[PDB]
Amino acid sequence: RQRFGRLELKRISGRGFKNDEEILIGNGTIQKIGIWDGEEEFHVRCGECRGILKKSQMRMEKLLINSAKKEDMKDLIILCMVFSQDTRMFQGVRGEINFLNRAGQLLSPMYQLQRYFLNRSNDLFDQWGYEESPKASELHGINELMNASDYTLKGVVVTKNVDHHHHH
Repeated sequence: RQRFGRLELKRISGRGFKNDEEILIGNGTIQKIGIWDGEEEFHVRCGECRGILKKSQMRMEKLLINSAKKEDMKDLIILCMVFSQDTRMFQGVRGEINFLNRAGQLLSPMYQLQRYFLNRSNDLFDQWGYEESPKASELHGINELMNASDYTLKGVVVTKNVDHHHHH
């Protein structure tokens, strides 16, 4: 298990291997970041929102989450985008990411990005792209407002809250 801010992750599959890399991000600066390599899958959680994340090097491939309070859905999605180190996420930054922690030090790059995008999600979602929603019965698409929609944030899908076995 591990934590990335409010995000909690449990490995489902794959191996965790990290290499330091220099990354030119969207504001024209170079950041030194431990980049994860390899296909990995995780159980993910933020508040009451849970999901499954599938990713590879600097690429969020698929994110399946459940319906929950909208603030927890949105934070889960953003944190997963940042945690996945997706290239679209790096390209979304504008101006300086020079936030200080409570000790007067600069946050490290991954935490700069977490802080930047949690509070400026439209910069992320605009670079992320939208695709047609899935039309597999159990899944629906989700838009920037965390509403069910005919289009969806690319690679993101949501399960419906259904009483499958008629428990009531």
